[PDB]
Amino acid sequence: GSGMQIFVKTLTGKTITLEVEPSDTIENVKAKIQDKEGIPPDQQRLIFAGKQLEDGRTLSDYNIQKESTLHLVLRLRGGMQIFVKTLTGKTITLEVEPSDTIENVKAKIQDKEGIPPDQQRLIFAGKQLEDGRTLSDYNIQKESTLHLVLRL
Amino acid sequence: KQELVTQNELLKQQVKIFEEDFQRERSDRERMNEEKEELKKQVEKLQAQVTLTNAQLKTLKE
Amino acid sequence: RKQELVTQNELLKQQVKIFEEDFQRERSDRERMNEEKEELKKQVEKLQAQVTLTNAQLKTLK
Repeated sequence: GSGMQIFVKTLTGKTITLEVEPSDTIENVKAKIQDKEGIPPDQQRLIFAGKQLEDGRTLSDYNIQKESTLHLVLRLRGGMQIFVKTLTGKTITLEVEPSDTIENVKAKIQDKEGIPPDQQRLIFAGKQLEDGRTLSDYNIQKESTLHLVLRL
Repeated sequence: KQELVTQNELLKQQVKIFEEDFQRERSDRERMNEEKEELKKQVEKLQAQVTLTNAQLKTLKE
Repeated sequence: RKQELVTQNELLKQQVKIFEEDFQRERSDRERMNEEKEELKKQVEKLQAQVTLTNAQLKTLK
């Protein structure tokens, strides 16, 4: 086996380890981070030895050996944001990506606004958004507007 | 170090200020959207209205 | 706490950069939304001139 353990620490001191390979690209390692600590790759830059790492590069390319600590900086935003208007009149702003389920949307409306997802209904283009489908599925891309209605 | 302590809280100070200036433009887009939705409604009534008055121009010409 | 203060420095310089990048991306988004709203205003005129053009064509039927 060519496997090897690795540590990647946040700027706050919350440190995390992953089992990776020299083969792995940097975008792959970012994908691995998202898997444990849900942190989209468009919201993370990785630094090693005072160098930003290119997404499509290996650990071998930047000569990272077994159990080398790496530094993780968080971004303020990612690629894609969508808006949600309520009935009482307010728009909130969500940090999203196309492959988020509708479940994952309501989850971070609960984080922003405190309304349980159990009671949230989302509408786009007059259609009631089913939980297990993505933003891609309804053709929801950047800057689009959803409408929030509570029921049950 | 003393230089570093002064150096580092200056950088933390920039981080915070830039985070706030991020929200500046962020909530600015939120108002821009509601301004755009208010106008998307306003386009559509005219979009139908032009046909309304076009359908009563050809018929009215006969 | 000095290699600490240095290692924390280097990363803290890296953060200020990032948050600048993201602030200026947010700025360019709002400015893009602003010109998007500015051209929906254009449409409202397009569709208002058309109606009163049509309305002045049919009104002259006295």
